[PDB]
Amino acid sequence: WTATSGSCKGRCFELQEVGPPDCRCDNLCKSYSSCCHDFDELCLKTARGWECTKDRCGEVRNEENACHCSEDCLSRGDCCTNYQVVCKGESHWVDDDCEEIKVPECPAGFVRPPLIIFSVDGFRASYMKKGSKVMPNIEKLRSCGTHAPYMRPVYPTKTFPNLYTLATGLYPESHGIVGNSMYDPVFDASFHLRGREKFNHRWWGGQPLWITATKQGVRAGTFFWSVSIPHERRILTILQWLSLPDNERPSVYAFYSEQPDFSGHKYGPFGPEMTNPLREIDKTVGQLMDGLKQLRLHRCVNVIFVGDHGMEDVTCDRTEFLSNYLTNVDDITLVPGTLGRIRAKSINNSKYDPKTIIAALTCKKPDQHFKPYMKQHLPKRLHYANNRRIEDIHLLVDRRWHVARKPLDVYKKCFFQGDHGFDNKVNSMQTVFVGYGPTFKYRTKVPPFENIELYNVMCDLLGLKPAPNNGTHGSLNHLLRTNTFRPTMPDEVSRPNYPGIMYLQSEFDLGCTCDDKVENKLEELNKRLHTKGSTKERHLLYGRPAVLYRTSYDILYHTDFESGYSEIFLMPLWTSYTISKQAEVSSIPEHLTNCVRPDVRVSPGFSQNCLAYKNDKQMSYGFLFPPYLSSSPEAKYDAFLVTNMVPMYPAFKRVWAYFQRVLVKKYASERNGVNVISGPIFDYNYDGLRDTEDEIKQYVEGSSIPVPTHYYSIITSCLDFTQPADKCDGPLSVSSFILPHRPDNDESCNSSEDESKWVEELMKMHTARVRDIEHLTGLDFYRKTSRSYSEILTLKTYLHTYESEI
Ligand SMILES: *[C@@H]1O[C@H](CO)[C@@H](O[C@@H]2O[C@H](CO)[C@@H](O[C@@H]3O[C@H](CO[C@H]4O[C@H](CO)[C@@H](O)[C@H](O[C@H]5O[C@H](CO)[C@@H](O)[C@H](O)[C@@H]5O[C@H]5O[C@H](CO)[C@@H](O)[C@H](O)[C@@H]5O)[C@@H]4O)[C@@H](O)[C@H](O[C@H]4O[C@H](CO)[C@@H](O)[C@H](O)[C@@H]4O[C@H]4O[C@H](CO)[C@@H](O)[C@H](O)[C@@H]4O)[C@@H]3O)[C@H](O)[C@H]2NC(C)=O)[C@H](O)[C@H]1NC(C)=O
Ligand SMILES: [Ca+2]
Ligand SMILES: [Ca+2]
Ligand SMILES: [Cl-]
Ligand code: NA
Ligand code: NA
Repeated sequence: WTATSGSCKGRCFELQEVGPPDCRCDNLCKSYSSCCHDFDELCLKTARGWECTKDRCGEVRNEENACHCSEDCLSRGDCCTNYQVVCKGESHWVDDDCEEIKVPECPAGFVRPPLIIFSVDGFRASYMKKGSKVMPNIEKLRSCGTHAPYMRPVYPTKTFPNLYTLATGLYPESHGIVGNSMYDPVFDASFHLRGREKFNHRWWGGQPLWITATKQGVRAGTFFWSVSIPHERRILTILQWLSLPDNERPSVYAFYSEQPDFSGHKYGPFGPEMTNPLREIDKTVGQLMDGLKQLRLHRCVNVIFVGDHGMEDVTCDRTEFLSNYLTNVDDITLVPGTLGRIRAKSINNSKYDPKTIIAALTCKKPDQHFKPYMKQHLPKRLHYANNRRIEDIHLLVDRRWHVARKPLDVYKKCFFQGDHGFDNKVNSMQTVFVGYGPTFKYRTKVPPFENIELYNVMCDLLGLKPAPNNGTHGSLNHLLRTNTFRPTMPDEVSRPNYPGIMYLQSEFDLGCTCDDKVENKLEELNKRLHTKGSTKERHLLYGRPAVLYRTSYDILYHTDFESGYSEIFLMPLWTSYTISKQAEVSSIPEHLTNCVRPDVRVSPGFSQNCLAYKNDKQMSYGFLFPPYLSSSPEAKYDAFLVTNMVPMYPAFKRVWAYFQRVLVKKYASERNGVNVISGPIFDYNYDGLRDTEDEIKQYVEGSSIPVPTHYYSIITSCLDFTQPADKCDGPLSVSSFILPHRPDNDESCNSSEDESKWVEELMKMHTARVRDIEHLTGLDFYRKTSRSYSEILTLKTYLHTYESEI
């Protein structure tokens, strides 16, 4: 119930929202069907339209008009945005040369430069270039301020998950808005685009920017707008708020546009019908900038022009139907379209089995355009599993396709030509970022970055402390002229032991054997030097990783590699080695195929044993430093040390061996040397965070050897590839992956073929940021470089995506 008999007189677009049953006059009252009876009349005036004309100049004020052109409109803060151009001989902002904004030029009473977020739905990254001829205002923002060639959205590349991640710095799994449709089994409640459930606060987690600002005494405009409020009224409203007295005036504002998404769905990303929506959004930007220039704020305000996701060509005929795969299609509920989420139609059906559904959906047709996953097996870079609203069964749909449950769903619901929601590394899903104003850099291009990083920067722009979030604060320092955030490196929590030779061979009873008892003061001193770390500067290029949790671990040095060996997990946390461009690949010699050697620096009690692998019929083992890349035949024996061994399913060994034997050297050849850090990851609760010892769900049979859920590698070389990775003077270049450690290769439909036809494709899908590995391991990398710490933070957030040129 709302008492709509109240009035909006003097309350139009009020900032504090009133509780029911009192009628509302704020920018969302329409969405709640709760506006006061006179809101349209008072607050949504339209008379005479949105532009001054010569004949209106100096007119007598008529309070009926949408906007004003009377002499008093500047003091009232309500002129039409083109007032000074038409009536006072001024230029449009778009026609002025740009000139660096070295310092804020703000009117008195302004405590800080205000921040205006101008968000555009569906605005694909390539519009900035492809549409530049029809977007002169946006083009001037882009060319004069700071811009990225694209910004990566979060998965799924849907609107509410991405707008809310912009607002919170959080992954969807953490903020709770995990799709445009959701079921929460704890609430037993459904969230839909249409309807009222979606307004309930329990869906929306984290702390969005307007709340962060409000708690720290920074006033905020209200961010969201009911769809029926025309864009011109939204701009006029922001400009009017900016004319409030100092103690009443917000410092942060948001505009939202439903275009170009609305037309992009109808016409496809590049339909000829798309020129007009782009023109219209550019005109809206022009209104804002002209309005700011009228208020003398155009060199005071920081403007962010930002998109939530792009838009791909998708038509009804490219739909896969689950009815063509599943016998039991009526026992499932599917959330359909550009992603699939499956759960049981009824929780009372004890014949529902996720394994049989996954198997019926796995590589069943040659050109199959989706791939099923249990959510914990999705690429860790998607960060898309740790929420009860995300169904266990996920379908990753190929770009340009849809999945649906039955054909009748698609013609009894062709209409549309565009859609979005695909994997966030897909080039069509990329979106835009431009920052313009005194706090951003002038005429500066910055590399692509993820939208999770923006909340921290918006907080820096407003002098706010960000709530805990998934950005890496400081990684976007290079966008900013001032207000940078100068993080310190985290303190190491555990210091390593450096064991020397402490055990005799006969103390070990590991069931291992090795043909290594075939035997010199020239070489003996030298092998002792290697074990004390004489080659460590070649193999550990960026300092040792720091361990940011309490554990007991040993540093182990060798000729060709260094490792941090966990006495708790019985294996390295990390192994580091450098492979120069000139390195040679060798084989594992016949006499050494089954060799595993006790490590006389590490007690039998803190070692793996070979007998556990012999008896575990599903589990085999691999090596972190690859025997294939040993520097010499003698050095190769170190690679078969029990402290270099890790548990590996035979199917996974196919992947790993190919990586080690073929790909590492390929990357060293291409990149002029690589440094590799590799290791296990344990994330049995799929939260993105390192598991403690009591969270481990699987061990090598009969032992205390934990089985990793994933294996990572971080491959670093010199950005200037004329310099070898081990003698690099400037910026670094990185790529990394987090491979799932699975007992089959059902993910790779072509896995019966030679590894050269499928392994690298698998690795690219599982591409990762260093930061993802840090969260997953409790390690902190690149601790000793010659680079600024914010530059290293940027490097740690990098994702190598393998997509062609945008
Ligand atoms: C991305 O960044 C984010 C933000 O930093 C990271 O998320 C944080 O990670 C922490 C660890 O997972 C987590 O800390 C926990 O907080 C618990 C209290 O939580 C509430 O309070 C906070 C603060 O205001 C609030 O933000 C939370 O919001 C979550 O939950 C509500 C629903 O109530 C949602 O609306 C909201 O969207 C959000 O959901 C997300 O997180 C929760 C977990 O909190 C998930 O369940 C959801 O799936 C979703 O992803 C909460 O309202 C606190 O109680 C926890 O402490 C337990 O464990 C510690 C171990 O140290 C132990 O000392 C405690 O005793 C306690 O154990 C007891 O409870 C156990 C479980 O019931 C039980 O097993 C034990 O036996 C004990 O009884 C813990 O400290 C923090 O809350 C989230 N924050 C957010 C916003 O998500 C995220 O990790 C980053 N991601 C990556 C990849 O880096
Ligand atoms: Ca859309
Ligand atoms: Ca975990
Ligand atoms: Cl969805
Ligand atoms: Na075995
Ligand atoms: Na396969």
